[PDB]
Amino acid sequence: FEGGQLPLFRRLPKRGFTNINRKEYAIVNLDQLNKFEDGTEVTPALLVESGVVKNEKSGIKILGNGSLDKKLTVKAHKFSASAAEAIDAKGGAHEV
Amino acid sequence: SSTKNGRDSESKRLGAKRADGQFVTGGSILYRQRGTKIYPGENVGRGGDDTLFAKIDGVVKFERKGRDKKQVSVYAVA
Amino acid sequence: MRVNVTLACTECGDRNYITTKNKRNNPERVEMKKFCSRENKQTLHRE
RNA sequence: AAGCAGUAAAUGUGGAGCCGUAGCGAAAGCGAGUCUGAAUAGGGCGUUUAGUAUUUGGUCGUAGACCCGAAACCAGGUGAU
RNA sequence: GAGGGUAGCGGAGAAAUUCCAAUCGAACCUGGAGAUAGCUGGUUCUCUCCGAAAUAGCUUUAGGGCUAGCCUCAAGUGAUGAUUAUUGGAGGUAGAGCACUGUUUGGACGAGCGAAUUCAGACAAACUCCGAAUGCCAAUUAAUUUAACUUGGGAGUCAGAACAUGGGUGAUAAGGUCCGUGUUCGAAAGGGAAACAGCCCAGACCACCAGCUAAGGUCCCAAAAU
RNA sequence: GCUGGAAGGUUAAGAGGAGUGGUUAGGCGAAGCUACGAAUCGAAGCCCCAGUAAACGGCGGCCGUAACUAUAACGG
RNA sequence: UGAUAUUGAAAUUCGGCUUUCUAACCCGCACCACUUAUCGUGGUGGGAGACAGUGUCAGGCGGGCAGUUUGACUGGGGCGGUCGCCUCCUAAAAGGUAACGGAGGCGCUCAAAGGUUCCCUCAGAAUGGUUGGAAAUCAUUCAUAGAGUGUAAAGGCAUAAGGGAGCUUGACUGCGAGACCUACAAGUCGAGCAGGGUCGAAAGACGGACUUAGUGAUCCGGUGGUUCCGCAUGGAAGGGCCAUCGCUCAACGGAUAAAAGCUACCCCGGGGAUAACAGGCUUAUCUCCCCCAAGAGUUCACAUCGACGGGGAGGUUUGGCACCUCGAUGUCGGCUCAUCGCAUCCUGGGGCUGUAGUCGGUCCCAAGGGUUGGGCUGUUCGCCCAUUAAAGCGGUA
RNA sequence: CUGGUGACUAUAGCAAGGAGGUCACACCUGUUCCCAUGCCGAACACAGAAGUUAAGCUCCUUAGCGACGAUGGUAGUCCAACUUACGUUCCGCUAGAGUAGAACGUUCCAG
Ligand SMILES: O=C1C=CN(c2c(F)cc(N3C[C@H](CNc4ccon4)OC3=O)c(F)c2F)CC1
Repeated sequence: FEGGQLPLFRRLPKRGFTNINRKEYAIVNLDQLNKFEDGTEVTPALLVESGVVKNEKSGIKILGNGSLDKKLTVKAHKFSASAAEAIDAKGGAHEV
Repeated sequence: SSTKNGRDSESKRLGAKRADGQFVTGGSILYRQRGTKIYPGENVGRGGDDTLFAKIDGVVKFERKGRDKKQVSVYAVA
Repeated sequence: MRVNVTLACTECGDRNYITTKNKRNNPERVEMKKFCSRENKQTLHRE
């Protein structure tokens, strides 16, 4: 209440809408993959029980905010344009 | 038994905004006025509504320009 | 006596404008050469 | 957390769930970058990025909400000694 | 006189807002119910440190509320605060003046001759050829000083008063009223002005049967020079 | 305001189903199913036409002028 | 008041208002039985009849009844006036700053009155003229801008911002370092960069108009365009985004899509924050005294009277202010009992006279004591009748 | 003691009278040639034997009107004491007056 003057929210207009088919992903940067053995196979079923991903909302997406430091084979739903650039540069190969 | 007066408009804050010998930036307002009571000098521009602003960084200088006329200029600091 | 007028392109992409108009002084639609953002070139308008 | 076993003990089990580790956009989406834009040309918000659980104190919100006090309104009943 | 009838979103009225169990412009009892009250009143032990406001903007607003401005407590960033000397600038008030716009006294010269010619003398918040004293903005210039700023937690305040001074208003009336500037009261005891919140001097941590001063004073009440 | 009247104007549900869309068996697109529609037919009432004041209500102003010489019986 | 259900026949008729018939339905109509009661049921006659009555839907009338609204500022409140924006003065040479203080304007306009390039320069014109109540037009010199600048005013402009002549649409798209203003929301200026262009030989100028008023959140609805979403899937229906529109919402930061009066029949909560009576400050007005002396008075300003103008006292009149009292300070005129001031009505003592006497005029000193009874109006006042040595004027809530 | 082009508050102006040239500025006699007038080859630009210092233009003289003006007083005024209008201490007008003043002058072309 502003004592009679129009409130700020009444003065401002509404914006946007919501999507019913909103899909979200659990991001995992290239920094959280420095604990597994060299050449190991990383799968969402493992990341959810190893301690990296607490809740897989609608899939695991791998980003590239950092260096891998190991040669692994990763299995995920989506890969960043820079996540695969550095995963295939340290050896191994990714897959969807 | 009534008054015919009682109207007035909001006051505009005219006059100088920076002092002589002071350092300013490239887009600092220096003088707000109606018309041209002070003319621009070196590295100074006159706005649409007769506002005087600088164009470079330097010291401000209020000097005289002819008999009964004033200007403002800006010189780079060395 | 003045009115609001909107200028559309001539048989191309429509990038409109808004100006004023006097009915008596100009009793017919006017034409001008303005910028067409979509076409990226000068083009004649009307209305 | 509920539940289960326990002295109405407050322990042991229970990992659905919640917050954090990554933002940006109305959205599709992209991602240490993203939005706007013909154009990383410029600008906006981020890359500053430690958190989380319990609890003492201060203040706010929903409940009468620091205490006492109206002129009235509505509902169902009692009255022509 | 006795026995009966009409009941409150209703009855009765030879009509007065008249009566319905000693207050009827709408009876009484219980419940919703701790109705609502931007309005009054009240609100319980002790010390220590700091310490306001009575203003602006908006308001179905004017004795209410909200943000800003002044207070306090923490965590931070570092001369970025204040006064003075000096060198610079912006800005037309006091005074003055008649060169512009007006108003206006006394003469002289024939274009119809006291104000769009000339010689003298005056006037102005909305006249200015001129123009201070102060105040204001600056210079990581100099000396003396102690602040200032940012983030977060909690507030109160929106009824002000007199005196001096620059003005409007009124009548160059008011302990009148509305603005600029400083002080005091408000929230400040002590001494002086006989008594006397606002005037003059001066800011109470506590105790003493010590000394020097301020305003104002020294014949008696009554401390100090008949 | 009340009473009577009808020439026409205007006006609801309802009836009426032109015509325009979304779907697809085979830029078009027949059917079926669907979301909406127009011409026209629909009464009182109100605008209109009369009557009623012991119905509600209302019943003028400025000049000049004698056989009534101040006045104004009369006229504008 | 219409449509439709209850609700069926026959004929007239330029998917039908109307004469027409019994069978539904209706009858506080008659005679019978239950039953020596006519409330009710049933049966037989008569009347009426697909109307009426009843249900749903629709239109109109409807203070008979009900729920509510009816602004604020304000030298108390009403009535009058005012409410947003622009310019000037008050405003005390930075900026800012009040009053129901002193003056005006705005709710537009222009397709050239915009941009650009080149040129130009105004009022008034001591005189000459086809001589028309000196000023239309033309001619030559004085000409410090006294002219103009769409529209109020104030700052600016003859290096033009004023006038004319040529081509033009920059009155462009995507933005934008840094500043002014500022509680918020808003408002104002802006170099520079990329994409298009216009004018100019070229530098270069151009993101409307010499500058400052010509305007209004959001929510909801309409019209275009489009990257986007669209409930199981493919479409669609509906949403989002960009451009744009519709408000004297003028009480102009806009309560709701939709709103006026009376109370002497009145009620509650508050205020001396705010009126009516008395107190207080003030003295415009009021009452009573003075200064100047032009003139009235035969001559003679001053016996006495005193134009024009000027200076004071008093706190009894009508007001100004709003400082004490609204959990309460009772009015006007009397009656009864008084007190006190002196600006003296009577009585006492004195000047001067325009003082013969008897009677007066005016002024000074004097407050001891006195200072009537009735008629008319609620009164104060005021008039009247008859008297008196005299029938004084003021204060005390 | 020249022309061109800039810097500076008319102390640089306005007047009044005087002197000077055919090397330079001007005046000057022409409209076929590019271009130009809302009468005027008037201006603008042009095609260019002569004709002349009468004016434009200059260096020289004169303080008449304008312009620049200290010293000393006066008004006003910050601060502080009295008290309301008077003292004291800093600043310091306007007007008027003695007066300056008939320009100073960089680069530059050729003399
Ligand atoms: O025509 C008149 C109008 C009003 N008048 C008046 C009055 F006569 C007495 C008082 N007051 C108020 C105070 C409280 N008195 C009462 C009495 C009943 O309620 N309260 O005591 C007084 O003296 C007042 F203010 C007045 F305006 C005068 C007579």
